[PDB]
Parts: sequence; structure tokens; C-alpha cells
Amino acid sequence: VARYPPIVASMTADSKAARLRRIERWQATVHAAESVDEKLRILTKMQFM
Amino acid sequence: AAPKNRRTIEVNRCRRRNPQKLIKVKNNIDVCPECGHLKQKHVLCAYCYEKVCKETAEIRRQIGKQEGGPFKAPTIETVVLYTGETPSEQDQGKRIIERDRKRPSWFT
Amino acid sequence: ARGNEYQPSNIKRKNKHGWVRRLSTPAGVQVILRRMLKGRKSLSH
Amino acid sequence: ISHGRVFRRMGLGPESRIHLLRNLLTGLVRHERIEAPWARVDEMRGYAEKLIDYGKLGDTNERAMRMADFWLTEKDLIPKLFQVLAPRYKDQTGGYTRMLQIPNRSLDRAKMAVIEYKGNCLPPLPLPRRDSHLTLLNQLLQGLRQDLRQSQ
RNA sequence: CCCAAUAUCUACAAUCAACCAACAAGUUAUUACCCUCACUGUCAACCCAACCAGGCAUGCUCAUAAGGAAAGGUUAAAAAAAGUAAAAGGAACUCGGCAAAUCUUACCCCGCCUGUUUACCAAAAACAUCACCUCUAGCAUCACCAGUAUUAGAGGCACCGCCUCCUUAAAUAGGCUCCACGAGGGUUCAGCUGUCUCUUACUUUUAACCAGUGAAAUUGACCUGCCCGUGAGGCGGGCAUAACACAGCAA
Ligand SMILES: [Mg+2]
Ligand SMILES: [Mg+2]
Ligand SMILES: [Mg+2]
Ligand SMILES: [Mg+2]
Ligand SMILES: [Mg+2]
Ligand SMILES: [Mg+2]
Ligand SMILES: [Mg+2]
Ligand SMILES: [Mg+2]
Ligand SMILES: [Mg+2]
Ligand SMILES: [Mg+2]
Ligand SMILES: [Mg+2]
Ligand SMILES: [Zn+2]
Repeated sequence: VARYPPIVASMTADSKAARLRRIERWQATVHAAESVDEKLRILTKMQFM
Repeated sequence: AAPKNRRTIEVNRCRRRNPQKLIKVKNNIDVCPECGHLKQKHVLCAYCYEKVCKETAEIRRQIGKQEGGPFKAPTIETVVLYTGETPSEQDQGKRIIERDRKRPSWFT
Repeated sequence: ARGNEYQPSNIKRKNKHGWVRRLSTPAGVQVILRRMLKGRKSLSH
Repeated sequence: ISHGRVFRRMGLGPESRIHLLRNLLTGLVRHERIEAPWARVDEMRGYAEKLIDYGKLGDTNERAMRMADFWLTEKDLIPKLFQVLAPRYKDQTGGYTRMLQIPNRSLDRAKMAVIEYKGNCLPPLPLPRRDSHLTLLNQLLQGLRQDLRQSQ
């Protein structure tokens, strides 16, 4: 009956693994979006070069 | 406020060279009786500690090269073995971190 | 708060201190000639 | 006045103090030996000891699991705590960590300290031995050992 | 970084532009030419503030996929700064409920209202302002104005309507009509609270110590005491008096 917390990296930390996990956070924000409108909104709202 | 008069070199010398401001001679230095380097009593021989940190760093570099990436703290003990040292009968089931130089005399 | 009265602008700088503005009036030609006499190597802005 | 206050003051407040000590303790559990400023290590030694105490209770206990969840930040170390450290000290009932002072830091000349968990694999710290038992004063004291033992 | 010439035109808004409703009223026909991509910006941690918790227009992300580090090490003295908590009492503080905590009420003076002002001590009871009144002016192509007496300029006043003893235990305080509004001024009810009776604890910065880097006002010379008198560390008469840092205080 071992409740081991998961083996994941941290969210708020300033490293590379934290950056990847925040990438997964917004990608899971789009996976859990039902309208194609919102999927395209979230998947293109950040304007970069 | 502000000074009313310059202070002479005499007063400044009686302040700057007062004993309370001098650097005290340290009564607790000696020589590592075996190793023969300077040290304070309550502190580690600096040369010995450096020669230990070098080996710790080399061992840890091997550990990193073997564990691959981050988040890989093993769940078993670890033993480090130098050249021509077969894993002893007590160290089976413990991760081995091979090194390629003769074991230091100070490593027991 | 003061001290930032110079908000640079190339159009303004070339319009109100430039070669053509000096040469568009006798006073400006006098200015250019003074600065030619004193030896300057920056006659006009 | 600060009579009977056992906790140092460090960081930007109490919370930052707990977080600093938490990072030190995580580094200690991950590498089993760390060099840090002396006062911070002296503050963290008690926490490392009690962490091993909580880890002895074992995985099944939930209070210990929550505590080790808070006090370890990269969770790969929580296995270790409950399967390499706490088992290692099944015999010792106290004093799992040794703390030494080392040459002051080059840059800011702070008072340093190496702290490690007893029994690790690393090359051993150059501990200071006592005087050999065969020295003059020790020999005279050994003679007194004998002569007092026979009398009693 | 532009455009071949000439004539013609060019009455009706924009507001999801359709319903209602308004006022501040918002290019081509002919003639000439069958030519092709040259030239410049493109960097950065950046610019104006002597180096900087300041200043800096627009588009998009609205809490971050981007960007960063509030603690050189230590100890936990005073005084100072910011914050959190507080017994009973709740303005007795004080010039004044300034600050803080809590959210209610009532009136009075001034000004009608929104607005504007003394960049850097005054935001107001001052300026402006609709409304009213007075004075001047019969009119062309550079303002008033491509206007014309219901117009233009210059002044005063300030819509509109009406006319030309109580309070407190105690009190020097408060008590032309005219809604609405005010970081305006004065007063009051109730609450609230460390404002206070009367302070206390903890945290952070400062602080003190170790290490690095390292100013400025000020300075006749100083081997820089106290009391009484004279007119005051320095004169006189008494007293005191081994030298030397460090942290405080402000006669
Ligand atoms: Mg670019
Ligand atoms: Mg980032
Ligand atoms: Mg600190
Ligand atoms: Mg910092
Ligand atoms: Mg500091
Ligand atoms: Mg109270
Ligand atoms: Mg106003
Ligand atoms: Mg006002
Ligand atoms: Mg210093
Ligand atoms: Mg006197
Ligand atoms: Mg002093
Ligand atoms: Zn040694």
C-alpha cells in the first residue's frame, strides 16, 4: 500500500524538465478542448517570429 | 553634523594602530602529523580535502554517465571498484561504478 | 520630473538645424561662416 | 533579547528558511555529501536526522509519506529514503550524519561545512584521529590503568 | 524609394448599417508608352534621463509556451523603516479621528454642475462654463470669412424659479429658497480600530562582525576636562586628571 508520488519533474521550477512539463500543460489544455474553434485559438494564440 | 577640525596624524595613529584593530597571531596552527601539511586543529587538512573532492567528483561523473539522465536515484546501495578489483562477496546486488585508476592508498 | 527634454528625431534635427535651413537665410549663412572661420569640422547638424 | 530561541533566521522569512533547508536536505539525500555554509548546515542537520527518523517508519505509513513528499523535491529520492537510507540505519538509533568544518570559501570567506550521511560509498573524509596510543602521555596513563585495575 | 498630360466629374455619413432615433454634419473619356526588379533598412543585452525603483506610441499573449532572482557570509543589540497579532476600554490621542479598522447617518458655509490651474511647497471658496445683460460694427478674395445683425468682435455676471434655546458631565466650536455634484471648509450619530490609557511580541530592511569595492559636505592649529567670576575647552581662582579602541546619545 505504497502511495509513491509520481516521478515527474516540477511545474514552477526553472529548468529544462519544468519547461517540458509546462509545454505538456498547455498541450493538455488543447487536448481537453471540444470545439475546433477553441483548439485552433489555443494552438495559434502566441505570436512569435 | 560635520567635523570642526582636521584630525592629526597622531590621533589617527593612536586609533589605527591600537591593539584592538590589529590582526591577531593565531595560536592554533600545526602540521598534519602524518600527511605533513599545515592545518588548523578544528578544520580539515586543505590539501587532503582537495584530493578527496577530486576523487568524489570523478566518481560522481561516472555515476552520471551511467544513470543516463535526471530523476534516476537508484533504490539500492552503491559500491565503487577500481582496476583489478572483482566485486567482493558482500557487494553483489549493489550498483558498481567502475573506475580506471589504481585505488588510492587513502581509500579504505 | 525633468531632464528628458531631448526626445530625439532625425526629421526635426535635420529640418531645424541642417545645412539647407542655415543656407535659407542670411543669418544662417553667417552662422556657417563663423563656424568655418573658427575651424569647426561640424558646420551643420 | 533572544533568550532561548533555537532557530536561526535566514532567507527572506520563515517560509524561505524552510525552502532553503529543504533544498539543502534534498541535495544531501541525492548525493549523500554536500559542502554548504556552516550555519545553514548546522540548521539542516536536525532536519536530516528527523527525516531519517520518519523514513524508518516505512512506506506504508501515510504521515511519513506526506512528510517525505514535502521535504524531498525531486521525488526520485523518496524511494531512496525509504529503501536505501532508512534501511541502512536500522541499527543506529541516532547520529546518522557527520558534520565537519572545512577551509573557508574562496570568494566571500564564509564559514563552510561538509555534511554527509554516515556509511555512504564515497571516499572517506579525512577525519582527525586522536594521538596514537603509544605516545608518552598515553603510555603513562596505560601504566596507571594497570596499577589502578590491580588495586581495585 | 512612386505616378505622363488635358477635361470631366465627385449632393445623401460613420456607427455589425437594417429597423427606429439624431447632431457636433463626416475617379473616370481621349491623347503618349509594348520597357522589367534596380537601390536602400534588416545585428544586439539598445533609446531620453551625466551612470538610474524614472519617461517611452502601437499590435498580440492576460498570466503566461516568454522573461527573470527580492538573501556576499554570519549574529539576531539599541535607535530607525515596512508589516502581522493583541487582554479590558474604544477617540479619553490630537490643532484636527492625520494613520489604521470599519462601514452607516444627519446637517451647515462656499461654489450651480463635468472640466482647468501655480512642471518642482497652494487643485481651492480661484479660472472656465451653459443662461442673462451691455458696448461696437452695413461688410470681400491671407485671419474674423470663401462668413453678413437670429452675424462677428469686445466686456460684466453666473443656469433655471423669487426682485432690481438644542447639542456635551463640562461648548470661545456647530445649529433671495434653490434639486444634483465637490480628494472644497465646519459640525454631529453609530461603528471601528495600538491614535490613546500603556505599551508588548515576531518577521523583513537597516543594523553590529568577517571578506571585496570605496565617496561627500566639513577642516586656522590643537597636546580638545568640570565649577564659580570676568567679559569661555583655551583668561583668573579652585577641582579633577595613566594611555587606547568599539557601539550609543544629542546638553
Ligand atoms: Mg529583425
Ligand atoms: Mg522561463
Ligand atoms: Mg540575511
Ligand atoms: Mg540579490
Ligand atoms: Mg548583507
Ligand atoms: Mg486591543
Ligand atoms: Mg472636479
Ligand atoms: Mg474638490
Ligand atoms: Mg568592511
Ligand atoms: Mg561661565
Ligand atoms: Mg565614539
Ligand atoms: Zn592532512
